[PDB]
Amino acid sequence: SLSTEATAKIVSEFGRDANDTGSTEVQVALLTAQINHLQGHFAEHKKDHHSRRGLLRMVSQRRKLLDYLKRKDVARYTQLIERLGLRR
Amino acid sequence: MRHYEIVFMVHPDQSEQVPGMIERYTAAITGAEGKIHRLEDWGRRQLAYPINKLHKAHYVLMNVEAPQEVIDELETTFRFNDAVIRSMVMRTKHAVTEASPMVKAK
Amino acid sequence: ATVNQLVRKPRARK
Amino acid sequence: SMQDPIADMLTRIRNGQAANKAAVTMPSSKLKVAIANVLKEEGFIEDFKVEGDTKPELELTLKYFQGKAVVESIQRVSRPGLRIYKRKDELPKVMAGLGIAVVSTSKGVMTDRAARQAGLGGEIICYVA
Amino acid sequence: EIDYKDIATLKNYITESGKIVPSRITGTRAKYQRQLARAIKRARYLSLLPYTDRH
RNA sequence: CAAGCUUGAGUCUCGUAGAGGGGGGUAGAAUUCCAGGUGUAGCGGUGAAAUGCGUAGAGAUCUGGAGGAAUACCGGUGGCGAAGGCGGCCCCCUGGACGAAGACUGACGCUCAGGUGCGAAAGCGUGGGGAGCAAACAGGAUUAGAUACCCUGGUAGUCCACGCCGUAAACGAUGUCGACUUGGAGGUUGUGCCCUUGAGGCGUGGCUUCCGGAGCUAACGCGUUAAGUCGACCGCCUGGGGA
Ligand SMILES: [Mg+2]
Ligand SMILES: [Mg+2]
Ligand SMILES: [Mg+2]
Ligand SMILES: [Mg+2]
Ligand SMILES: [Mg+2]
Ligand SMILES: [Mg+2]
Ligand SMILES: [Mg+2]
Ligand SMILES: [Mg+2]
Ligand SMILES: [Mg+2]
Ligand SMILES: [Mg+2]
Ligand SMILES: [Mg+2]
Repeated sequence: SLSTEATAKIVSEFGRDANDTGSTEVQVALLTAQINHLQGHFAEHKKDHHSRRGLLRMVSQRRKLLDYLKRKDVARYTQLIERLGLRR
Repeated sequence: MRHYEIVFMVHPDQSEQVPGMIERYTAAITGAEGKIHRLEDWGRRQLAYPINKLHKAHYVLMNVEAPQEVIDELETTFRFNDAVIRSMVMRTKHAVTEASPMVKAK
Repeated sequence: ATVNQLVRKPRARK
Repeated sequence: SMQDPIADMLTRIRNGQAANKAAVTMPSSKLKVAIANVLKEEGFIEDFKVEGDTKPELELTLKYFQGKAVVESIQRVSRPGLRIYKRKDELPKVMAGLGIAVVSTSKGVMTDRAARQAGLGGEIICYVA
Repeated sequence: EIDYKDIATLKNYITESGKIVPSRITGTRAKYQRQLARAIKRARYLSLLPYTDRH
């Protein structure tokens, strides 16, 4: 996905400590920065339909993880949607 | 940061122009935080098959640890210069510092 | 074969 | 996947009974104890033990005749795709009353022979043939 | 671990006509055999081993 | 509904393998064209011949250059990918798969009618490109006729960009996922320990082929990768022809 400095910092941004890495809100941010990383790639590489499968995997993976926090605790849901720029 | 092994061979009629190209390319690398690991001059070397109607090509082997700034410019100035007839770069696994088997026998 | 398939459409009698 | 764990339990019993296995192991639960303890009290199996509390592992001791299968066949009847329920007088028998039908009611897991004195009905679990 | 520079190893793994000997004859491991193939293809560009016995 | 728990399903790190895709360069044979040199009566092609080429010097050989497309050997029931498929090397961007040690979220899952995208080749639109191969066609044999076969040529197309077309014997002729049930011969890919006493001994996951027991099956065969015993869900068939 990214390097070590980009991965470990965002875990420290949204996690309570360095060990808070398996939570769902971190997993949204790992996919949010990755899709934002691949914005300029697929614009130049529209004939790369095989890497688009990896892109559509992560869009579908982020949608399923947003559905878990929304159905359980909407207070943490309303924080992260505007903090990363979701809901369009 | 990537670890590159850069192989470039020099036209044999300009074999004295080789130490000029060694230290001009090095100053652009080390200024942008680029390390260096191996710099071995081999002299003339017999070819397995002729290339560009020539024989006895000059061989210089390199190892450059540097970011992706040098990978844009250095391969273009190889194609811009007529002295370098073959240019070849490759990505390695680690920063390595070890003499070639050409130097260990010669 | 599945009972849940027959919820959508039963067996078509000729 | 493992969505019907009772049907997964019946799969692990029927295989090792036919393949001459001495003992089998399986992940435990509350309902799997409430079925194997009834089969222990109905002469089909021998003994069961529990192992582990954070990963409950159930074990069953097999039973043979001369190296022959005691439980010849067992049939899952109700399932998560189709639920089966009967009343106190519509309780089906297995082999005209030879085999037992495991029916769980509000008074615990019992047989249809034991449901006559109880007078209840509910969910059919398996035909112990 | 394997490398293209030691041509004395590569001379034992080729023919007189520059053909790459497969792992059936030499009996080497299949992990190195893919690596020895690309190591010759590095050396084939650098004019260290001949292509054919024609030239 | 409420509070949970961790084996399901996920997240991080350290790693390893690979023709995974896209983009940009680059190499050397071979084919054909063209230039030059030496050189002479046939070259070419088939079962046999002819059309065709060549004394303006063919063919053959050597030097030099141009363009085009494909990547010998490696290379193998070998690897990768959801599949069709994917193969010179190198760089850049990027995808999934798998293993080890733990840490962490706490069922976040499975499945899918409409919908959505990919999807061999032929062919279609616009603009390039052009060696070789090659529908239609030209010509010569064959023949009763040759329309086909065979041979000498040859356009569309094969190539690239930009779209559209969405069908195949698109086949493992087996939809996906999970749980279990004796085993071998191997391959590939790792990892843990061991007089390291050798690239070995002992284990142990991922992937894959051939045998084969019980069991199943109409037979063929399948047989821990099931077509064995079961669950979750979906598609599809109802005599042949019409179609
Ligand atoms: Mg990766
Ligand atoms: Mg050529
Ligand atoms: Mg916890
Ligand atoms: Mg047309
Ligand atoms: Mg023809
Ligand atoms: Mg066209
Ligand atoms: Mg069809
Ligand atoms: Mg077959
Ligand atoms: Mg048998
Ligand atoms: Mg078999
Ligand atoms: Mg009909």
